[PDB]
Amino acid sequence: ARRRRAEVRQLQPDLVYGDVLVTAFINKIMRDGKKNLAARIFYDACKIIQEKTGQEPLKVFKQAVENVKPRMEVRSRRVGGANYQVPMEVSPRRQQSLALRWLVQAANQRPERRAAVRIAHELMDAAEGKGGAVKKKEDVERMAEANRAYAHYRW
Amino acid sequence: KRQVASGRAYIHASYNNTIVTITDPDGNPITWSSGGVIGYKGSRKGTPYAAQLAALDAAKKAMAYGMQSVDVIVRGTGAGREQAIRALQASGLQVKSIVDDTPVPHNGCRPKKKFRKAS
Amino acid sequence: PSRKAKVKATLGEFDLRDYRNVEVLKRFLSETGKILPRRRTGLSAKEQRILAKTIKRARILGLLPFTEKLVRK
RNA sequence: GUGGGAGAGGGUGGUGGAAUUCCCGGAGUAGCGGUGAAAUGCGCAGAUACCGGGAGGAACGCCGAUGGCGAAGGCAGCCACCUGGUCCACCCGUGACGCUGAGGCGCGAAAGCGUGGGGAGCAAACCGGAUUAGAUACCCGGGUAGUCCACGCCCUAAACGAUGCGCGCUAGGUCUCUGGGUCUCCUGGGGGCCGAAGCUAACGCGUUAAGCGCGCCGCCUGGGGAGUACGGCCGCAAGGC
Ligand SMILES: [K+]
Ligand SMILES: [K+]
Ligand SMILES: [K+]
Ligand SMILES: [K+]
Ligand SMILES: [K+]
Ligand SMILES: [Mg+2]
Ligand SMILES: [Mg+2]
Ligand SMILES: [Mg+2]
Ligand SMILES: [Mg+2]
Ligand SMILES: [Mg+2]
Ligand SMILES: [Mg+2]
Ligand SMILES: [Mg+2]
Ligand SMILES: [Mg+2]
Ligand SMILES: [Mg+2]
Ligand SMILES: [Mg+2]
Ligand SMILES: [Mg+2]
Ligand SMILES: [Mg+2]
Ligand SMILES: [Mg+2]
Ligand SMILES: [Mg+2]
Ligand SMILES: [Mg+2]
Ligand SMILES: [Mg+2]
Ligand SMILES: [Mg+2]
Ligand SMILES: [Mg+2]
Ligand SMILES: [Mg+2]
Ligand SMILES: [Mg+2]
Ligand SMILES: [Mg+2]
Ligand SMILES: [Mg+2]
Ligand SMILES: [Mg+2]
Ligand SMILES: [Mg+2]
Ligand SMILES: [Mg+2]
Ligand SMILES: [Mg+2]
Ligand SMILES: [Mg+2]
Ligand SMILES: [Mg+2]
Ligand SMILES: [Mg+2]
Ligand SMILES: [Mg+2]
Ligand SMILES: [Mg+2]
Ligand SMILES: [Mg+2]
Ligand SMILES: [Mg+2]
Ligand SMILES: [Mg+2]
Ligand SMILES: [Mg+2]
Ligand SMILES: [Mg+2]
Ligand SMILES: [Mg+2]
Ligand SMILES: [Mg+2]
Ligand SMILES: [Mg+2]
Ligand SMILES: [Mg+2]
Ligand SMILES: [Mg+2]
Ligand SMILES: [Mg+2]
Ligand SMILES: [Mg+2]
Ligand SMILES: [Mg+2]
Repeated sequence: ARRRRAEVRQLQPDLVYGDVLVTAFINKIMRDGKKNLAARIFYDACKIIQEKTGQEPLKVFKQAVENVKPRMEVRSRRVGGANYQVPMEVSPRRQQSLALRWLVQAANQRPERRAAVRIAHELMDAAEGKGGAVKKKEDVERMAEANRAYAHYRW
Repeated sequence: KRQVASGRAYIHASYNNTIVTITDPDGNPITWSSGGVIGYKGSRKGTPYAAQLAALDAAKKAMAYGMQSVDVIVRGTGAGREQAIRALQASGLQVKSIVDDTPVPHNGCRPKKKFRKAS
Repeated sequence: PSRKAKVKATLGEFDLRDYRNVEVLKRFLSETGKILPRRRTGLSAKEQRILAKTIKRARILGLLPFTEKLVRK
């Protein structure tokens, strides 16, 4: 977007919990445009969150998403002819996007048989501070702040 | 082991490296640091963050001698001068004054070709 | 633009060629030992040209400094 | 002529501080330096950074400028001596004594040559490190002649305002240096900008003329060959006319 500022799309609220973050996670799970299958996967995963954890799955989901959000990342920049890894903060929308994308990607990396079990286990582990998505967050916050010397290339 | 408790701080900041020497009020040094004392080896020494690390390391080395209040002296126009200033400013050490004492000649010696088109 | 004050207007009757009067020539030096430009002194070409040599005389005599150290940077 | 003025104008001697390098000492530890990134290099024989003391050479920060001086090259710390040019006021003196100027003579940045001295920084050549397809370069670490001084040569240049010198005439406005005066301003000399008439191929010039005139000297006659060859003069040579 060069001319305008590219305003953000407003998502419809969730049909169960009434949260737009849940709908965004549904969309990140969605594949080939199958909304019903993605919602089936996510709601069965919510059914798995209970009877495994006494807490309501909405709280677990939100706390896991909060645990996956990275505070700083690192972008490449061409300076003086070379390419440097410059660390800089992250806007909240990009925090949410990276959190949900990493949740889905790390969920599909699990050895669990069907999807709902994968999403449920990944959400639980990310809520209690482990899993592949938290590993991704830690790796990003390592790369960034591992190149602190380039912080004056913030831009 | 001297227990100085008050001294001076010289900051030699250049485009290639920033180096901090903490001395006593008579000028005799106690400890020191630079970008090379920290793990940085090449051009990363002429970095404001490396200057901050060097300033904080020299300050912590001066804490062993039980020093509290300092007098900062700046020499040289280099990247990371003000960063070392702000590093020493809030580092447990009390900064009493900041003085720029960059040695400027009166057109005495001919500079290298890198610094020519002047005198 | 140096709108703070002019050294000539901030002073009265004085000799420009007196190299021994320190308490007046100190006002014409900057925070450093440097000689102030025309915008700060508010003098004319002839006045400035005389002030330069008189300040240099006072410097060689040891009354005025060649250079000082900046504070509070 | 008299009375005043401004100036890095020139020559000689002396003198001041900042900085660089080196040495001595103190303190002090593992690197400094350098680059796009590096390496050569220097560092445990103690560097870099810091403090003090000492030696030496070279150039004069701020003032400082679109400024000033000189015929040009060119001239920049300060003081003293010697000395040139120049401008203004008085209307005092001589009474055309004027202008230009082929030759001649002198001056003439830098580089270069000779003899002797000096040599801190910089730095052709050169020794290395990089970069590159190669790098006899740009970049980095060293480094000799030289840069500096005395005396004597060398005569070149984008030696440039790419505009020879002098005089008279032809709207002004503005900035500035420097005198004088009835000191809002006027008047005189110098340095800039914009512009009347006019000029110019155009750009542009325009009381600092490239305008209108006059005097005198220099020079041009398509480009390459060529500032070469021959000859002469000059030079120790390089080479110059
Ligand atoms: K080494
Ligand atoms: K000039
Ligand atoms: K010699
Ligand atoms: K010519
Ligand atoms: K006057
Ligand atoms: Mg992943
Ligand atoms: Mg460096
Ligand atoms: Mg003179
Ligand atoms: Mg020593
Ligand atoms: Mg070295
Ligand atoms: Mg060496
Ligand atoms: Mg070695
Ligand atoms: Mg040892
Ligand atoms: Mg040294
Ligand atoms: Mg010393
Ligand atoms: Mg010596
Ligand atoms: Mg200047
Ligand atoms: Mg003149
Ligand atoms: Mg010239
Ligand atoms: Mg008469
Ligand atoms: Mg008569
Ligand atoms: Mg003549
Ligand atoms: Mg002649
Ligand atoms: Mg010559
Ligand atoms: Mg010469
Ligand atoms: Mg010689
Ligand atoms: Mg010799
Ligand atoms: Mg060198
Ligand atoms: Mg070199
Ligand atoms: Mg080479
Ligand atoms: Mg190539
Ligand atoms: Mg190779
Ligand atoms: Mg020789
Ligand atoms: Mg010119
Ligand atoms: Mg000419
Ligand atoms: Mg003319
Ligand atoms: Mg005039
Ligand atoms: Mg014009
Ligand atoms: Mg016309
Ligand atoms: Mg026109
Ligand atoms: Mg004329
Ligand atoms: Mg022909
Ligand atoms: Mg020809
Ligand atoms: Mg011809
Ligand atoms: Mg020739
Ligand atoms: Mg011949
Ligand atoms: Mg001969
Ligand atoms: Mg030859
Ligand atoms: Mg020839």
